Order: sequence, then C-alpha cells, then structure tokens
Amino acid sequence: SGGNPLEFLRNQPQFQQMRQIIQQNPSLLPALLQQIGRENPQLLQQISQHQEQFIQMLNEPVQEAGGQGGGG
Repeated sequence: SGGNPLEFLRNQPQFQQMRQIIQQNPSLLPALLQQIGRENPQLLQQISQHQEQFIQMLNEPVQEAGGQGGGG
C-alpha cells in the first residue's frame, strides 16, 4: 500500500467508509476515532500517535462517494 503507518488504510475497504463521511462531514472524525478502537484497538494506537498521517488519509478522495446521511 505504501510506507506510512495509516497509509495501509488506503487499501482497507473498512477504512474507506471512515473517509467517506469525512469528505462531506469531517465533524464525524471524533466519532470514527473511537470507532477505530472498537474494530481495531491496535490501529487506534497508531491513529493517536500518528493522527496527522491518519487525517490526510481521511481527506483523500475515496472510490466510495464521500457523502453520508447517517454515519459516523
């Protein structure tokens, strides 16, 4: 996928959803932050340590859509 820690998420379809909501509603960022912990506590550790790298992942264009109506 790449080299950066959270950069591997670029291929992870589960994370693709996390970024989708952020494309339209970045306010759901803190909602997904805790969510990462319920699905991948190990990943969350990397998220909190390298948030800056994870944030940019959220903001990149994702093949899903980038809009949500009830997610987070």
